[PDB]
Amino acid sequence: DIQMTQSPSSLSASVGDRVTITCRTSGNIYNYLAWYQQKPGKAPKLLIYNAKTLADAVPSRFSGSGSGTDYTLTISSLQPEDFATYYCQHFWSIPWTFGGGTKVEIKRTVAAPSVFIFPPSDEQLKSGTASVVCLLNNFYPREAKVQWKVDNALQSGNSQESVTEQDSKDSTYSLSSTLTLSKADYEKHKVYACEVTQGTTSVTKSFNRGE
Amino acid sequence: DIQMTQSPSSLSASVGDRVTITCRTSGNIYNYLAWYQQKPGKAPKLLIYNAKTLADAVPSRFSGSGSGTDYTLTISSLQPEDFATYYCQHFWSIPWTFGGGTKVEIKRTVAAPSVFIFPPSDEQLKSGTASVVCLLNNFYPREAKVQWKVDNALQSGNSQESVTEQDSKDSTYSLSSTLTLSKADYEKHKVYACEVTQGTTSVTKSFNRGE
Amino acid sequence: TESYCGPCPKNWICYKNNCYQFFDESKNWYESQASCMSQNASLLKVYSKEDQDLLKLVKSYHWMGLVHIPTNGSWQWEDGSILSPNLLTIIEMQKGDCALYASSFKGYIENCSTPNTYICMQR
Amino acid sequence: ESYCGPCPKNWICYKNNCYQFFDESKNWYESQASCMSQNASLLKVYSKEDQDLLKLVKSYHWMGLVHIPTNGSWQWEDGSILSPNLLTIIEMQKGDCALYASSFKGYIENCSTPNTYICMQRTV
Amino acid sequence: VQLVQSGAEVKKPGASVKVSCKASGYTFTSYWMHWVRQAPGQGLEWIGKIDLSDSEAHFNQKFEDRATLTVDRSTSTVYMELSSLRSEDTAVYYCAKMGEFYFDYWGQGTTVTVSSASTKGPSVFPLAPSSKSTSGGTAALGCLVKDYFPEPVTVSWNSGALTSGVHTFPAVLQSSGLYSLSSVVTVPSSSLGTQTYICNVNHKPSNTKVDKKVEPK
Amino acid sequence: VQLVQSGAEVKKPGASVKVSCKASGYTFTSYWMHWVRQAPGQGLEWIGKIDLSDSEAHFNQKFEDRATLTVDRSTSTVYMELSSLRSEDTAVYYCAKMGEFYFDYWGQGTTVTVSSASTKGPSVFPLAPSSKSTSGGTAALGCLVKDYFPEPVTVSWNSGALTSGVHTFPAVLQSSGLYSLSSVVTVPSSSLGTQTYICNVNHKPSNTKVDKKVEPK
Repeated sequence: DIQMTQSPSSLSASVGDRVTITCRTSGNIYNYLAWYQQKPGKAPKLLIYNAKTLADAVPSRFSGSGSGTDYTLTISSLQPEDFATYYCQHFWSIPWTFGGGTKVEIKRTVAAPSVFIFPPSDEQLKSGTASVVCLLNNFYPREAKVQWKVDNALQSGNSQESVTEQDSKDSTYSLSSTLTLSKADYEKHKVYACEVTQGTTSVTKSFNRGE
Repeated sequence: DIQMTQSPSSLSASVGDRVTITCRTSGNIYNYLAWYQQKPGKAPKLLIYNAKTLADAVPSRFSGSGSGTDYTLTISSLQPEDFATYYCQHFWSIPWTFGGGTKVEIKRTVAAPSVFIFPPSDEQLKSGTASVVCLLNNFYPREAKVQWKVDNALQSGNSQESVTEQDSKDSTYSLSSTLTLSKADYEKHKVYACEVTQGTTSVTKSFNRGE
Repeated sequence: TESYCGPCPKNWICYKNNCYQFFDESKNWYESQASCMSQNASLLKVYSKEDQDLLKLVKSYHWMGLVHIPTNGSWQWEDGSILSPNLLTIIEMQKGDCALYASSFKGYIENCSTPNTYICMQR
Repeated sequence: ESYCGPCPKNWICYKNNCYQFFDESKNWYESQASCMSQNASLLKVYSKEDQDLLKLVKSYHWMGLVHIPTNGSWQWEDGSILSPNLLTIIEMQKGDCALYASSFKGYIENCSTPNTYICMQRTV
Repeated sequence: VQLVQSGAEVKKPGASVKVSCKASGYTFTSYWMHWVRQAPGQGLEWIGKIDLSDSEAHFNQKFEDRATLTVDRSTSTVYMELSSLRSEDTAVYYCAKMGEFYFDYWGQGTTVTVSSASTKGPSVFPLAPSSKSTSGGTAALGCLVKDYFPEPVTVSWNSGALTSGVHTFPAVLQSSGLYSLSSVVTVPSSSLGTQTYICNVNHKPSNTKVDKKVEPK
Repeated sequence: VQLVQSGAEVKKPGASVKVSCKASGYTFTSYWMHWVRQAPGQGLEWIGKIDLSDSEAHFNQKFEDRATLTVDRSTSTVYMELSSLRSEDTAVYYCAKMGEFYFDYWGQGTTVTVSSASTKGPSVFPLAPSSKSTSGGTAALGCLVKDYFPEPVTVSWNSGALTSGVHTFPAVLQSSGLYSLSSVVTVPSSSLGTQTYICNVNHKPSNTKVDKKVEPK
């Protein structure tokens, strides 16, 4: 089994940039390399087949090279529609294998979110569970650390987050984070805080239970 | 994996008789059956192939029948040169297998043996073993009780016999029996007798140790 | 001469003036026979180890034109020749009145109803 | 009915193609030379329909597929590259030549290692 | 352009799934149809191939023991059946026809989810607007759609009258095996005591439709 | 019309035996040479076959693990080699060329004896006439050929001049693993001091010839 290593896993670039994705294989694959572009919820589209041959109706800004175990996708002048996930696959010995993917996102300046907090509804709480929601409503980049502090103690393992795709207008993300405690646990404690870090800038939204 | 059963094992017949041997097989062999006649010391000679076909230079007194699992060799008028062992073989599925054989011997009138006893040579005695030999010469039929008596006690386990094939001149058998004692054991006793019984006659030939 | 193969059906294998075809459709003996008949041919008849040495290289098991007709008592080729005990090695894997070809000049005994691939042959 | 077209004598003829199987164990180069000797060349696989007979061939055999280290490609004698669609390629140990095996497989093997071979000549 | 696959499947661990793929241009000669899957947290895996014409097939060693490929030459349909399902098998399964140098056509994908969970419709709580969810001229409110299975759920606001300013998050699989998601909307803060806000959660797998009115606390 | 096999072989339990057979019919086409054995007090057993032309071979399941068949194009020689011998393997081994309907030709056989015993030439004692022994009108005398290995022994009397009334028994295997046999003759009792009786025991396996004069004692 030949393993494919894509590089890097994610890249943040602007329209007009030169972009260079790498695919390194664990064994020689004799130029039987393909490059795919995949937009969310669709099947992979082929760009380059064999190391360097361009597929039909693919714009020529897309170029592939490399030879033995080292292969390269080059996009000379990145265009709006080129933000996507990119994949390499070999077409040599059985089984064919694919790379981990390179996700290409739109670069913009750092942007702190507006943060809102929702305590659990009295309805939900009566049924013996408490969902605290924290909403991060327009930030860049994606990798913002959200921590939950209840009475100043850092909660852990008991939150989950979900993020939107990059906004088409301002290139930002939005994220929701849900802290899940039982009614009993929720009611032991007073101060619920959601604390967002983005390098060395920090936003904290908090509330006190019943107020 | 097919078993062949011949029948009977042995037959004693006269010149001019009808003989039928049978070969019963444990599975259908689809007429792929051969009959062989084997004289002592020679390779089997083929008589009948495909159950019923007569081989070249085989006298027509030889005839085969049967089908399926039951086959028959018939000799219409048994001739002197037909006394032999007969075998069947199949030529169907691997492995080909052969029958146990039917040995066909000459019937003759009863003939009482001449019985001799030979003491061990002084030479053999000096080397510390003693072979006492008893000979049944030119008798019919094969069945004869040869018993050894040493000072009137019946022997067991001490003796072995060997029989000739039917004599080519008078159709009789000869048998030898050897009693083997160590010189020490031989010298414990005086009277060495061999006793031949054949129907309702018993002849005992004996000697005394040291003449 | 050196060349040209001896009159065969179109798109059939031609070897030593003999025509063969291998068929992927699983059919019982009778359906297989019928098929070969349909094409002015017959199920594979083995006659010569030298002339049909290519049969040494074909792998799987296939119907050939070797049958026991429960009437005649002996096994026989489609055309009505007897089987020489020299020609094939006969194995009894299952129990039936037809035979499959395998390997190197083997004959596997098979229930005529069980569907298998087949080989037709024409001269 | 039709004849199957001009082939060397005692060769298999099928769909305008001539073939021969060789029991003699030879390495790739010697195998190629042999086929050349007979105005032919090692087996080229091109069409699963035209060469469907290859679906029943039992041993491993030399065919005309080789690694050109300059192009870094796998190439047939005439110069064309290997279609990833044509054969299932198994690379169990390394090498610069390939054996044919049954069900349109390709085993990569040492060009030195002697094997049986298949020659092919394309009728007129 | 695409190839027709069977619809989405939800199966329990242990069970089996048979996905079909109707092969568009097959004319009784060599047609290699391959099978690949893509798990949410992954790139793709190649499962196996089968040729429509001769039913010849090859598999990835990883699946060979629990996958089968069958062909129906009359319907031109290939069936990939995967046989000892575990949760890691949850992915999108694609068929593809291999042409000369790459895949000529892909199928539409089939979502296959593998879970111990049983079908359950969502309970829907409000995310109520508060001085601690206002931000000047605007304010944010929403619905927590909690404890459903399988996916999907559909959210709309005020029956689709309220359309822009809405963010429906991706579902999250909880450790209960039940999904959960939030849908939030930003709206004039002046509207809060006057305009009614109702979210319309629809969950076809359980024939449940929930309408929650979200009210300032 | 006869095939030629290698001479008699003697081996110990555990060892191997390679018997040859020369075809003489072989003309570079199919020639199935079969191998069959016969134990004393058995019928025959089929061991395997090999085709001279292509070296193709098949065996009986009973021997497949211990038997090899090899062929030589140039000399037309087939070699049957049986390994891991035991005493049950003591038998006469025949090669045969299978013709179109039955076996065309058989070899002459090869004796193979398998025993822990080693070669020994016979020691030969007299079975002396007493003329106290007028049994049938005649007297009997002989030679006891004791403690030899392997078979066979030959007895003749007065160098083959005396054949009438001679009986040479089958060898009997003693529990020592050594064979033993008697050869006897009946002779006029009247001419015992006049006619000389000498038995010629020949034992080729050990290059021993004994010539014993049997005299009254």
